[PDB]
Amino acid sequence: TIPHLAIDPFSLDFFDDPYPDQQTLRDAGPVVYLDKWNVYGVARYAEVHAVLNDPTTFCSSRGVGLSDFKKEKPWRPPSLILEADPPAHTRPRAVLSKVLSPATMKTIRDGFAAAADAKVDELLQRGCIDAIADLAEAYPLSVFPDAMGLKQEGREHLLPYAGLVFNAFGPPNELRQTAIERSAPHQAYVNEQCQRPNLAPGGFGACIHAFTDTGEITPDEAPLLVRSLLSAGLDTTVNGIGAAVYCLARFPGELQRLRSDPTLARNAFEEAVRFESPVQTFFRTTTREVELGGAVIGEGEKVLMFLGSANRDPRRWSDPDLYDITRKTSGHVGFGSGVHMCVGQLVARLEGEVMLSALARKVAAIDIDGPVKRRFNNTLRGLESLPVKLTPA
Ligand code: HEM
Ligand SMILES: CC(=O)Cc1ccc(C(=O)O)cc1
Ligand SMILES: [Cl-]
Repeated sequence: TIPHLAIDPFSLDFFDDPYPDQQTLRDAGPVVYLDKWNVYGVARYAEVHAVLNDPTTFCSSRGVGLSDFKKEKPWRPPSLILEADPPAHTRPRAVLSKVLSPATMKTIRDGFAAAADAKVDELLQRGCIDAIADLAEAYPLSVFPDAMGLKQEGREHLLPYAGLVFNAFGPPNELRQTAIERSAPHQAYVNEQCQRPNLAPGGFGACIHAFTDTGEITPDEAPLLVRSLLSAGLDTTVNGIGAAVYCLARFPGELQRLRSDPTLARNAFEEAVRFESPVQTFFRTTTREVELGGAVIGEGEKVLMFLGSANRDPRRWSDPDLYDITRKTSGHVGFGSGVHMCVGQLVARLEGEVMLSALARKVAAIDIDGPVKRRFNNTLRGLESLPVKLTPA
């Protein structure tokens, strides 16, 4: 009753061009079985959204990667928010929610916007730059580590650690084994920076520790919550901003609409999140026998959600393969959905908005003028190099 497919969603060929395989995954049925990894898969919007909003059946406490925490030991201590279910998830979620709250955005916006405007002006003086190294990575590195309150020493470990984190959600393929092997130096740095003495007062890290006074988290939980932000707060925005620039480079008509109305910056970034879905997939584990799309899934089964496929499902989106900065993007699952929806989504959107604002006001054209190279990761979709020429407005 359930179609069995041999597609490896974590193969380089899949990363290189996943859209044909994603349609095959959607059209095969509402629920598929991937024989390559012995997991169930859902690629349509309806089922993906349903699974995300059914946390008591499709839990996260057994890991959101392929590995089942009930069967294998996690490569690192489990995340207190991402890899937990209610009610354990609730209070740590509230702390991060308050640390990264709307009120908090008010304190960082001006600095974040200034850094974006300055970076775009700097890149315009160069002309031909790498939109990844010089923009997608440079800007987040210039604002987020400081917003966390991190020291200068050791920041070179931040992106390597993130790449490891997101590769480790995948199956035990070469990408994951290479990332976990000899990762101790990255882990030692991050875990050290998670301790209260190493976080500058006023930053996200210190603010997390400050919440230990309230009873919402204990002092020994605060380092693991800081670890969450250090795991998810940087690499995500790199591929998010990189996706937006990549879209603007490929759709000149949409860059021109953005130029004509810079207030579309925020929704231009949101559409890029839908269009590219920098976070491609996550797993859930069934806590009981459950019927999904006419298929009966047993207990303790892994279920792979194709967030990117769901964001391009023609059953839900008109012209899903078109970048449209005025699209009504509400309902896309690029940030998740339900109790686990991205708690850092205001930080991501703030970075994306202010960078696209800067481009909208300062740049007239973005032309790809060099070899484009894709960056392969079991969970993240993004580019390794994006040579572009920036024409000043
Ligand atoms: C474009 C940028 C980003 C994207 C596309 C993204 C995507 C996501 C997604 C899809 C989830 C759901 C995970 C799941 O359902 O298992 C999630 C959760 C989470 N994200 Fe984001 N994220 C981004 C940026 C950030 C930032 C900037 C931060 C922190 C500063 C962050 C921190 C977190 C945390 C802590 C969670 C766990 C939430 C929970 O389990 O309740 N992310 N993110
Ligand atoms: C896209 C994204 O943020 C996924 C993610 C979320 C939380 C954590 C964590 O360490 O708690 C790690 C990864
Ligand atoms: Cl770690």
